[PDB]
Amino acid sequence: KRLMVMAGGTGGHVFPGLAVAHHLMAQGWQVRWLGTADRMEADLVPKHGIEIDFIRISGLRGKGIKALIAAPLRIFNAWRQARAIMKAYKPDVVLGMGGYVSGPGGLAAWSLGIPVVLHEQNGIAGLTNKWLAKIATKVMQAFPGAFPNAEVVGNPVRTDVLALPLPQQRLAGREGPVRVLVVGGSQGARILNQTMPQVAAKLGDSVTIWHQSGKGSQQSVEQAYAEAGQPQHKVTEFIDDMAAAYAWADVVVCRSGALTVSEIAAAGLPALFVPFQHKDRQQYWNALPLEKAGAAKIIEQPQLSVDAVANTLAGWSRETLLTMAERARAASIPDATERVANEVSRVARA
Amino acid sequence: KRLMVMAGGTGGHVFPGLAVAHHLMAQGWQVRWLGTADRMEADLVPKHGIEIDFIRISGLRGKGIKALIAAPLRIFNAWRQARAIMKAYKPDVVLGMGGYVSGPGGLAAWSLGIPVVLHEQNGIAGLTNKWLAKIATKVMQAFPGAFPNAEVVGNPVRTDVLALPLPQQRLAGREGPVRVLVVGGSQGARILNQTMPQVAAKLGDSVTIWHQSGKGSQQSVEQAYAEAGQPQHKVTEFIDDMAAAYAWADVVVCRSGALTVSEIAAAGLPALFVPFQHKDRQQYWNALPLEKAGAAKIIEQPQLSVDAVANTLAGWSRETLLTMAERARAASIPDATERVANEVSRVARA
Ligand SMILES: CC(=O)N[C@H]1[C@@H](OP(=O)(O)OP(=O)(O)OC[C@H]2O[C@@H](n3ccc(=O)[nH]c3=O)[C@H](O)[C@@H]2O)O[C@H](CO)[C@@H](O)[C@@H]1O
Ligand SMILES: CC(=O)N[C@H]1[C@@H](OP(=O)(O)OP(=O)(O)OC[C@H]2O[C@@H](n3ccc(=O)[nH]c3=O)[C@H](O)[C@@H]2O)O[C@H](CO)[C@@H](O)[C@@H]1O
Repeated sequence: KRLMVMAGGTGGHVFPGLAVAHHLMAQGWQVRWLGTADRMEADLVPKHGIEIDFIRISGLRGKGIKALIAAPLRIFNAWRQARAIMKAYKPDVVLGMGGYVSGPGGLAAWSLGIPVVLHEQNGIAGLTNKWLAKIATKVMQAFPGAFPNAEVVGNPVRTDVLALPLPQQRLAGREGPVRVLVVGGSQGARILNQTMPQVAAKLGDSVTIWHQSGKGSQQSVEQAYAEAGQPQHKVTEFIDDMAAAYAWADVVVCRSGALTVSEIAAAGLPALFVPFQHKDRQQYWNALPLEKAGAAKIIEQPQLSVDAVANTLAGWSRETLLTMAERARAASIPDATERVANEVSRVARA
Repeated sequence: KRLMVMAGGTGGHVFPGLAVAHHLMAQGWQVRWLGTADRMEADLVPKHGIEIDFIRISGLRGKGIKALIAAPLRIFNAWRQARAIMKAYKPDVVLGMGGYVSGPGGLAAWSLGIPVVLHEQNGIAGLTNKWLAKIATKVMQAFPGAFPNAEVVGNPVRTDVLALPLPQQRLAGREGPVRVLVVGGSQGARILNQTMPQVAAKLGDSVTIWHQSGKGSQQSVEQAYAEAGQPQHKVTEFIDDMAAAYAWADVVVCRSGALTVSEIAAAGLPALFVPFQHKDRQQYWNALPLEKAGAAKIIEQPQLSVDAVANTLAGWSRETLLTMAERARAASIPDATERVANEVSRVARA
């Protein structure tokens, strides 16, 4: 049994993919990757012991479907190239995780009669996934609403976060300033870098903060905190030991990218989500479940202010937090990785 | 508003299409037809006062499923024209009846985001419809079992048959010899042309027969009736007024072609179905619904014998016959043309 994972461009699509792959390789599967050379998967996949065939999707990047409907020809090359790869690798099934490289590969798998399985990581169906679903054999999504009748299996979660102790054990008799973790996605978010320091001035000693500013802002965010009179807080450009940071925290203030959301849930951590501002409210839809489950609270730009932030924090006792942490863990889907690996296997057995 | 109807070259595909097209044109809709120039529709549709655009689908007819998986480019030009024409006409929705053309035009309408509506005439789907049914917005079938669970709508039935009185009105009160109508599709069936004469020799004066022999076999069958010593029976090559014959019959012995079945059901007639012997067993499936309701009885060629027919006929009393007629009608879908037309309209509005 052979499999070809189709994902690239961002870690949002690549990491959940590598996770499902390694999982099936341990089951004896032969996995091969379909990506693009000028992008992230080019260097990452190899370091995972998975071969990767490349194709070029030049004038295919940033296409709004009306551009594809308007001009099909553009996808014809990649389609051709993909059919070639699968002509040679004879995959039993293909797994699309989203991203531009997923369009050609999906169409190709489908034209050859090879079953195509799809995983959507966000609350709002992305680029190719929206139109690629049409020719899919099975669709799965992380949270509800991306697609009408699609199974909710959640996002595969990084191992180090899955090994975190449950809330109870973690918050067992904790005392002192609420440990506040601030995270702005892998890049960092200006909004948090400029808001949290002022929130520190208002809460003062009621909290101890660990602030992740993103590359090139550590010095900036640090100085802001000092000028607010709270020099003791810790600022980091990028936290490598994300899991330990999660385990240390009482609560988290952060953007709501899909994986971060899933991780917080699996980690059982109270959250105050500050969704990225966009007409699609993707980030907003990624956090809804944890909120609707009563484990967090969302604040879009409309209601985002220094006070609303400090206000929301001052009201969560360690009692509430402990309650929110369990609601988060209960609302999580830790075994997402196998849930997808199994559906793929399931379709494999025609 | 504007609709593109796609029907191959064959009565089963065009007549149902024509019916629906006429129904919509009477409701304002503008209709365009897509077919071939070397097939039946390249003469009939124009006569029904409808515009028809042709497309070369030569290197497409004959080749099967795996034949297309191997040579995807074969349907390229067809798609070229199919799509091209739909840009110059701009359909709001397309209806595929089943013919070859059905494919190219469907792929085109699909690649243009134009909704696709499909209708299957037989209990078992043809080539094009089988696959074309994956990129369809709505799927309909005359009989159950041609597709997973498409909405059963039946087949459009010729007006002159619909205009018939109900079974009760014309069957109760009849006395004397049972009227047997022997029909063998629009071409006549050799097997019935040989069996019936013997059946008559065995049934004698208990029945009066009207036998439709198909073109070029009138004298042959007549002579055969002469042998049995039953010269009185009527033998016709092709009954022009099928309605009068149906209304006359007390029972029918015939083939199970899709349209003929819908006619028998709407007319409310008891039947002895002798499916066209074939590997796909298409005609067998077309007849099953009537048997399941006990409105008819089936006998495939393999089990077909002079005596099975005679005994079967001998066992049907004048009273039970009127019950079968009642359930035949009760199991018919008189308003197919309207259901399909409505679905087409329903979809179009979006
Ligand atoms: C452009 C934008 O608005 N953001 C998008 C971006 O989020 P973004 O990529 O910025 O955040 P994601 O959820 O994607 O990824 C975060 C990942 O980085 C890790 N991490 C983060 C910070 C840190 O200091 N250390 C660390 O290890 C987290 O554990 C997690 O694994 O991609 C997501 C899809 O995946 C989308 O849902 C977001 O909408
Ligand atoms: C050419 C050929 O070999 N088969 C054709 C034949 O199959 P076939 O004969 O099997 O078609 P069907 O049984 O589905 O339809 C029969 C139709 O012919 C009418 N009828 C039949 C006998 C008669 O004497 N008078 C009469 O008017 C019936 O009322 C009915 O409307 O018709 C189909 C529908 O047109 C075509 O798709 C097929 O290509």
